Amino acid sequence: SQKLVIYNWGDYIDPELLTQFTEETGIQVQYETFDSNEAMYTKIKQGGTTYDIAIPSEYMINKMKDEDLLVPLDYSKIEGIENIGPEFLNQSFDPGNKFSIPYFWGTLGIVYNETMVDEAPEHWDDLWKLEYKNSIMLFDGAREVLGLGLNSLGYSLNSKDPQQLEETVDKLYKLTPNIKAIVADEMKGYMIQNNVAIGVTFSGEASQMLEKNENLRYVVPTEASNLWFDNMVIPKTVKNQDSAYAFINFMLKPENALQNAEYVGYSTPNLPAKELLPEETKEDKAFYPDVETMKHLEVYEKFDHKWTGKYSDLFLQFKMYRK
Ligand SMILES: [Ca+2]
Ligand SMILES: [Ca+2]
Ligand SMILES: [Ca+2]
Ligand SMILES: [Ca+2]
Ligand SMILES: [Cl-]
Repeated sequence: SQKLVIYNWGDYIDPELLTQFTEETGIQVQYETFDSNEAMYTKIKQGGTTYDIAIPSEYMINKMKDEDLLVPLDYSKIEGIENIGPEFLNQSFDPGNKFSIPYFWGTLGIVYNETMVDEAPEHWDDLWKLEYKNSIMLFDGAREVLGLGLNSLGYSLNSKDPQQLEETVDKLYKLTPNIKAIVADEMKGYMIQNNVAIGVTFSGEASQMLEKNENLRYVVPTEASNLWFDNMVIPKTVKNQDSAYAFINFMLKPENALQNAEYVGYSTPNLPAKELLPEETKEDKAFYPDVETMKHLEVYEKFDHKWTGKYSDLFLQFKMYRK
């Protein structure tokens, strides 16, 4: 009775891959979904539910490894780690990939309606252009908004320099004539229905919007942006360790990573898989940006209570000025 309990985001695997996995290995899959970071964390932390594989965001890997909730991966049981691009490994949230392996990755950027703008935006500063009066929706998050302001000034999105942060808030005030609203998930409706020209959001969200409206495009500012990852981990409540490693190995096979990327539509970290994608997909710099753009990306740093609070307060200052 070999089995595997997987805990993943909803709509985040090609279901046919689960069927292939079971047929090929004999391992049955008990599939469980979550749809927010917080819901996942609560069920893992509670400790009473067995999960063998989970697919957390980089933010949650930072949080869970510090609470000793993840099993350090046994690389002697892992096959195909060489298939993951070096640019996706040894990141700040999991140095040495002690606990995790990339599943999908992406960026923060700009989704725009080609028919509603003249020249396409290309850099964070383009959002400040006079032509974009009441035309932009911003992702509702302090790190995202303060980060793009920082980047627009040539500063790191992880800055802990008070003067840099003061300059960033002053710069964001000048963007207010162009901001229609600050929203999170609901941004997609406004873009899909052609109700707003530009939105700042993440590449997975953008990918989903683009599927529903042929006039939308996505760009990652080449100068700097945010890098995100969803990753495979083995929670400490694991009961089927052999099965967990089998699944990791299955998902590292380029043909499986390829099929998954085609189904979900997000950027694969599997380099051999990328080479086998359709030309139009592989060559799209919206989702497979160039080497220099990659080099300029930064993962969000885990801030202590002080700096989390400082960024939160600064974003509230910005929201006050929008009133
Ligand atoms: Ca989903
Ligand atoms: Ca569920
Ligand atoms: Ca296959
Ligand atoms: Ca005002
Ligand atoms: Cl393969």
